[PDB]
Amino acid sequence: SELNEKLATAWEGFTKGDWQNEVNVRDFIQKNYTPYEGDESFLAGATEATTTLWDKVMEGVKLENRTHAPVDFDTAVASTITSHDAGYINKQLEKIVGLQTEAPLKRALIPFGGIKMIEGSCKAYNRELDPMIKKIFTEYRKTHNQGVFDVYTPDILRCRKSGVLTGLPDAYGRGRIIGDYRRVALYGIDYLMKDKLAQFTSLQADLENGVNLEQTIRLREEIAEQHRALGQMKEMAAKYGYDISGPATNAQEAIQWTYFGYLAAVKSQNGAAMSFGRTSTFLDVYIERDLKAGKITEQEAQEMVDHLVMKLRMVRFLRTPEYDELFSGDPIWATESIGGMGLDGRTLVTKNSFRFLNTLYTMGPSPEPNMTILWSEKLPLNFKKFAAKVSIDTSSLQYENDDLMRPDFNNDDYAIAAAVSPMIVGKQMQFFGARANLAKTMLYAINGGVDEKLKMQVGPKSEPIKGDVLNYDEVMERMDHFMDWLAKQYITALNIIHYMHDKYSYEASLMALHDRDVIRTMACGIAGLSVAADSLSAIKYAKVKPIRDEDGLAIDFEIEGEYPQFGNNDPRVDDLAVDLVERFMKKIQKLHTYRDAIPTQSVLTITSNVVYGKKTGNTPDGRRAGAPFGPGANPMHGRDQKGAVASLTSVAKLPFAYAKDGISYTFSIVPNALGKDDEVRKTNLAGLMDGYFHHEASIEGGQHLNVNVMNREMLLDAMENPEKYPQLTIRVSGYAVRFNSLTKEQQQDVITRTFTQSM
Amino acid sequence: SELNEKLATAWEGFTKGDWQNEVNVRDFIQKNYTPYEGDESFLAGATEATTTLWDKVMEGVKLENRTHAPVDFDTAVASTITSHDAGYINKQLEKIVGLQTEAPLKRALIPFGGIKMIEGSCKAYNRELDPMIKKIFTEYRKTHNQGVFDVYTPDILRCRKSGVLTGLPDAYGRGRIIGDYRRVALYGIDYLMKDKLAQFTSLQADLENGVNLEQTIRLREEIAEQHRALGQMKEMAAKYGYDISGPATNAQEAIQWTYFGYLAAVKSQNGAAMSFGRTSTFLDVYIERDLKAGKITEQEAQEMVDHLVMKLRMVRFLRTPEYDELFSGDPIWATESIGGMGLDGRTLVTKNSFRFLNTLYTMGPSPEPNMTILWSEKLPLNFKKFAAKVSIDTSSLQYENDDLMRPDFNNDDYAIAAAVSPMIVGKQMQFFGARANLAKTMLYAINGGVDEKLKMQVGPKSEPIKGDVLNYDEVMERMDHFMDWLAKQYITALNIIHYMHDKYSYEASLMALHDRDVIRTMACGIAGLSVAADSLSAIKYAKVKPIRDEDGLAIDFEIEGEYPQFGNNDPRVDDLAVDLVERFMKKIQKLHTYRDAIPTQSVLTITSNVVYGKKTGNTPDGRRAGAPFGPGANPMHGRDQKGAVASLTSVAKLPFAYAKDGISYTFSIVPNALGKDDEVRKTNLAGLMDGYFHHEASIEGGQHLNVNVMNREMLLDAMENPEKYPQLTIRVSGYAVRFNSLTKEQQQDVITRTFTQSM
Ligand code: NA
Ligand code: NA
Repeated sequence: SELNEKLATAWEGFTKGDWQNEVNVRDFIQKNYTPYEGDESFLAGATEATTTLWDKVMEGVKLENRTHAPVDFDTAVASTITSHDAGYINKQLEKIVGLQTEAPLKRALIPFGGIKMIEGSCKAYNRELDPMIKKIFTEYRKTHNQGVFDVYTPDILRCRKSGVLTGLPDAYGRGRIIGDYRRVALYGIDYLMKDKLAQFTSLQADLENGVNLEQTIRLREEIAEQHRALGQMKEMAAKYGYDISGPATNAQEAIQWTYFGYLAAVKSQNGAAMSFGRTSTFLDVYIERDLKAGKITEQEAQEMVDHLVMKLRMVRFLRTPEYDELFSGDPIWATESIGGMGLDGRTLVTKNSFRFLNTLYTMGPSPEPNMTILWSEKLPLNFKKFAAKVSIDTSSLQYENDDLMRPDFNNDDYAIAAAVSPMIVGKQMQFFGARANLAKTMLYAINGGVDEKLKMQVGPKSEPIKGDVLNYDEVMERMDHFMDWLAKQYITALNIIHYMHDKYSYEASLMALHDRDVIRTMACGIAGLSVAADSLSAIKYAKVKPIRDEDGLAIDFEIEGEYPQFGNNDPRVDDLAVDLVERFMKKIQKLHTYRDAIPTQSVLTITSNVVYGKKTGNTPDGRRAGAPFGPGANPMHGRDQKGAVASLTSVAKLPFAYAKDGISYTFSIVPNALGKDDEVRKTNLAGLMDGYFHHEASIEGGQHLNVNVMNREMLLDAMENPEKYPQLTIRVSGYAVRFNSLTKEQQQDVITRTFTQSM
Repeated sequence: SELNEKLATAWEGFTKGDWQNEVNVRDFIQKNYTPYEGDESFLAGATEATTTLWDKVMEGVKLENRTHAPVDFDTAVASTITSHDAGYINKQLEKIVGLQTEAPLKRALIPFGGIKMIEGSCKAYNRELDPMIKKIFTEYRKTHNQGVFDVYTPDILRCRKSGVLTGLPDAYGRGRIIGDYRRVALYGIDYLMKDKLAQFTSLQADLENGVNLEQTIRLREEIAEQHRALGQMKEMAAKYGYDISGPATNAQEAIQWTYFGYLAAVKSQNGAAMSFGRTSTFLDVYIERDLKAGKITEQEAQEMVDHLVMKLRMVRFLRTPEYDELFSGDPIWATESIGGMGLDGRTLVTKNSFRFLNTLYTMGPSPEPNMTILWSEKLPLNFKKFAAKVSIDTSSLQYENDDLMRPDFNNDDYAIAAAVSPMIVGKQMQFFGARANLAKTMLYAINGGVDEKLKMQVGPKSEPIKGDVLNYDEVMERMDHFMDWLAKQYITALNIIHYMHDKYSYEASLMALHDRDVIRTMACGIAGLSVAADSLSAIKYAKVKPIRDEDGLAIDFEIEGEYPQFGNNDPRVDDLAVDLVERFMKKIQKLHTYRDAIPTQSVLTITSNVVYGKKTGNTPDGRRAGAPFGPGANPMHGRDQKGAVASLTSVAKLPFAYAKDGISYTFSIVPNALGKDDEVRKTNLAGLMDGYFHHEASIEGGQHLNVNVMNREMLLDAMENPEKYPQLTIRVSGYAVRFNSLTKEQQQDVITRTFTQSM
C-alpha cells in the first residue's frame, strides 16, 4: 500500500500511475500535464516585488561586468551543502528563496576540486586566501586537481602546453550532470532516502558473492554518500525555515522544492555546466492545479516563476582568468529544456513554457538560465511564433531538434545538459571532456609532429611532408595517422580525469537524484572543424604551397586559386567536414574507457575557438596565425556568403549519428533579412528553423541552433558605450552572455563573425 | 660506467654485485656480511650516556604502567611525516635521534584512519579534541573508519556485536607492512626517488593502451604518493640536522638512515604492528667496516645499537580502551628478525645479532623491539646457547622456524611481520584480518545460528540440534555449514576493509620502500582452536548433555566421562585441531578477494582470546562462559599436562601448509624443569627447540615459539608488588609486554595459563 496519509494530501487531484509506487517523474508528467496550444495573450507582467528585487541585483551585475571580477567571494569557508547560513536579496519580498552563500552574487570556495585554482583566483582578484583552508586542501584532503597531475603523462603535459589538448576538466568541476531536481518536489526527501536505502541494500548479494567486487564496493559507498547528501538537503532547506521531508503540496512548494534540490548541487559542486533540466512542464502540473482551485492568480504564478528564474540568474562560481578565456562571459549553463513533443504525439508545451520565456520580458534579457526550445515541426504554431518573437526581441534563446533526439532516445523526458548534450533525466550523465584541437593536428601531420609555434616535438616523431606544393591524398593520410595519436592521448587524459573526479569530487547531491545505475558517456569534443575542412578543401581544389623556414617547418601557406569553403552548401567541402566528424568518431570508439563510458563526440568549442586559435599558427585554408577558430561547428568568420538557407544546410549535413554529444551552430541574422515587419520575421524565422530541423528517414537534419537577430553596428555601439546596454544578451557558442561581460579580445571575435545579410 | 661519486665514496671497500646497479638489499648483504660463529665474550656493556637516557625514559614508562594511560598526546595536531619538530630525550647524549612527536612518549593523532577513535581516546584519557581537527576529519577528509562503516552489511555488524567477528581493522591501522628501511641507508633517498620515477614511467604504456585501466591508474597514483613521501623523509631528517639524500657513509649513518625510514612510517601510520624487519645483520656490514678501519670501538658500536633499540622501545600510538583489550600491554610489534641461515648454507648470524640481544642486558628486559630468532638446527651452537641464555634471563624473545620458512620462500631475506607473519622484505605485504571466533561458530551450529548469549539470529536461520545427547557426525555437519558462512562474512568484511584502507590511508612512506609490484595475502585469523578441538573430542569420546532453556537453546553442557584434550600428544584430539585448520583454509581459499590478495590463515589471537572468551558462553569441552580462550594455538589453560615435549609435539602437528600467516604458541616453563644450573638449562632449552623446529620431508615441524622461563609465584608477587618489577617482561601471544602494563583481568589470564613443570 504505497500511499501515506500525507502523500495522499499532497497528491490530491492527481491522476494515478506507476509514479505513485516508484520514482518515475516521467510517468507523473505523462499522467498529469495539460497540453497547451493557445497563444501568449494570457501572460501577466512583473509585480513590484519582482522589479524591486531584480533592479537591486542588476546593480551587482553592472559591477561584475565593469570590473570583470566577482562582487565578492569567500576566502576562509569551505563550501558544502550546509556550510552557509540563509542569504537573501530582501526576505520580505522573495517568493522562492535560496542563495549559494549568505549574500547575493558572493562566490564560494569549492576546494575539493583543487586548491591551486582558488589561490589563482584570490591573487587575480586581490583577496587573501585563509592559510588554514590552504593547508587542509594540500596536506589533509587530496583534491581532484592534484590527483590528476600526479598521474598525467609528460605527453599529455606537452599537448596541454602546445595547445593541441588544452582546457580539459583537470582544474574545474567536470559538470555535465543533471540531478532530477523534480524528484524533491514530487516525492519529498524522506521518500527518496528510503528509495536510496533500498538501492544500497540491493547490492549486498553481489558484494557477499564477490561479483564485480570493486565496482560493487564503489557503488555502495557512492549510494551511501548520496543518502547522506539527501539528509543534508533537508538541513540546508531548514536554514530557510522549510521542511522538505515530505512532498510539495502546492505550486509554490513545487518550485521551491525543485530549486532546493538544485541549490544543494550549486553549493557543493562547481561544474562548468550546472544545468537545471526539463522542469517547466513538470511545474505546470502544480501551477494548473492551484489556478483551477483558485488558490493562485496568473500574475502570482508568473511571480513565482520570475523568482525561480531570478535565482538561476544569480548562480555564480569563482573562476580563474585562465578559465575565463576558455569559458567566456561568466557562464553557468543553467539549461532549461522547454516544450518538445511526447512519444504519444501530444505536445509537451504548456502554459509554463510561455511563462519561462516571458521572464525575458518581465525581467528583461538575460544569459542565464540558458533556455532551450525543444523544436519539432509538429509544435503548435502559436508557440513556434512566440519563441521566434522572443529570439527577435532578445537573442536569448537556443533551439535543438526534438524530432531528432526524441526518436533517437525513444524517450520524451530527456534534457539538454550544458550547451547541446542530451541525457535522459535521472538515468544518464556524461563524463565531460572539453575539446581537442583538430586544426593543430593537421599542422602536426604536415610538420612531422613538431609544433609550429613552439618548434618542439609534441606529436609522434615523423617525417614532415615534402614538396613545394601540398597534395590532398598525402596530407589526409598523414592527418589520419595523427588523429589516431590525438584520440589515444585524449581518451587517456579523460580516463585519468574521471577516475580522479569520481574519487575526489563525486557529485553526491546530484547523483542522489538519479537511479541506482546511470548511463555514462565519454564526451570528446572537436575544435576547429571548419578550419580543418577548408584547409583540406584548399589543398584538394586549389594549389597550396608551404613556406618553410631554415629547419623545414611549414610556417605559412601560399594559396593559388579559390576553393569551396564550409557553409556555402557546396558538397565538395561539406563532404570533407562530414568525413572528419566520422573519422575521429570511429577512432575514439575503439579505445578502452574508465567505467566503460561509451565514447561520444561533439563539434563544440565554447571559447576554445579563441584560445586554440591564439595558439595555432598559419593554416592551409588561409587563416592567419593567432586568429580565432569558428565557434563550434560554424564556418570560419565571414566565409559563409550564400545566405541563411545555404549555411544552415551545410551545418545540418554534419552527422549527429557520429556526434551524439551535440553539434553547435551560432547563427546571427540581421532584422531586415527576416522581413519588413515583426509578423513576417516571426513567420520566416520559424520557417527557417522548420527547414533546418526537418527530420526524415533520408534526411537527418540539424541538431542545434543559436539565434541572434541583430545588426553589427549595434554591437559596435555597445563596445563604445557599455552603460547603454546593461542587459544586452547574445548567443555565442551554445549559451548566452551579456555583451558587456566579455573581454575586448572576446568581443573582437564576436563582431568579426558572420552576420547573415539574406536568406 | 662511471658510478656516481657519492655512491663510490660511501661504498668504499664493499664487494661489487648487482646491488650497485639496482635496488637489491639482499645481494648487498650476501656479498658483504661477515658470518660469525664465535660466542658473546666480545660484548661490551652500556655507556653512561645510554644508562642516563634509558633511566630517564623509564620514569615515563613507570607512569604509563601506573596510570594505564599515555604520558601525553596531541590534541590539535594532525600527524604526518613532517608535522612535528625535532624532539629529544637529551640532544647532547643521543647517538641516534628521532621521535614521533616533539617529546619522549608523547603520542600523536593519526586522523586519516578515523576521527571517532581519537574522540574515544580523548574522552577516556581526560583531554579535549581540538574542534578544527574534528571538523576536518568528519566533513572534508573522509577516513578509513567512515568508509568501511558506510559499506558494511547489517550481517557483519551483527557478527561484530555478538563476538563472532570482532576487532577487525576497521578502527585502527591495518599494519602488517614492512618497508625496507635498509634501502635508505644503502642507497640514500635521491637514488630511491629516481628509481620510483622509473617505476612510475614504466606504467605509461599500459595506461595509454587501456590495459587493466583502473589498476594502472591506481598504481600510478600510489607510486606518485610514494615518490612524494620519499621527499618528505628528507625534510623530516633535515629537521634533525641530517641530509639523507645520499647513502650512509659509516655505521652511525647506516643505523640513523635506516631508523629515519622507520620513523617516517610511525609518524604517518598507526598500524597494529609496525615491524622493523631483518636489519641486524645488514647493519653489521657497516659496523664491521668501521671496526676494521679503527674508526669505531666495540663499546661505541654497542652504544649506537643501544640508542637505536632504545628508540624502538619508545614507539607509541594513541589507542582506545576497546583496542587495549584486543591488543593488550601497549604493544607495537617492532619486530626484528635475527640470525637465520642463508640459502648457500652459511649462517646469517653476525656479531650484531649478539649486540641486539645484548640490549636486554645493557638496558634491561623490554617488550619492544620484538626480537625474533630465526631458528635452524644448523645455527652455531654458540648462538643457540646465548639465545637460550637470554630467554632464561629475560623471557623477552620468540623463536620461529627458519628451517621451514626459508625453503618455503626459497629466500633468505624474509622478515617476520607482527607476531608470526613472514614476508620477503620489500617484495611482500599482508592485508591484516585480525581473527574470527571459531568456538562461537561451533555453538551456532548446535543452536541454529541463534546467539547463545544475546538470543538473536546472527548466523543463517536453521533448525537447532534436537538430540538429547550430542553426536559427532551431526554437530560436525552443521559445524562445516557454519564455517562456510563464517568464511563468507569474514572475507567480505576484509574485502571492504582493505578497499577502504587503500583508499583513505594508503601507507605511502612504507610502500615507497618496496618494489613496484608487491605480493599481497588476505590474512584470516582463527581464535579458540583448542576450545573447538577439545569440544569436538568431548562429543566423540564422552557423553555431552545439552542444558537447554525455555526456547530450546543450549546454554550449558554436562560431561560424563573423560575425553582427550589438545596438548598431550594424543592424536585423537590433535587430529581434530589439524582437521579444523585444514577445513577453514580450504573454505576461504575459494572466495574472491580485493586486489586478488591470496587468502592465508593464522592460528593467532593476541588478546582476542580474552575478548572472544568473555563473549562466548559455555562450550562442549567444559570451558565455562566468559572464560578466556587459549592464546593463539595454545592448548586451553592447564590442559596440557604431559610435559614440554608432549605439548610442543601437539602444536608442531598443526599444518603451517594450511596456515601460512603463522601459528602462535606461548610456552612457559619453570627454571628447574630445564635443569639444576644455567649451563644445563641453556643446553636443554636449545635441545627442546631443536626438536620442536626439527624439519624433515616427512615432518613439517613447529613454526613459532614464545619462551617464558619463570615461576607462577614470581608473577603473583609482581601482581601484589608492581614497583618491585619495573622492567619484568613476558611473552603473551606472539609478542612481549611488561607485566605491569596489563590490566588485572589480563594478568588473571596470564597466571592461570599452563606453567610446564617438566619436559
Ligand atoms: Na545533421
Ligand atoms: Na607446523
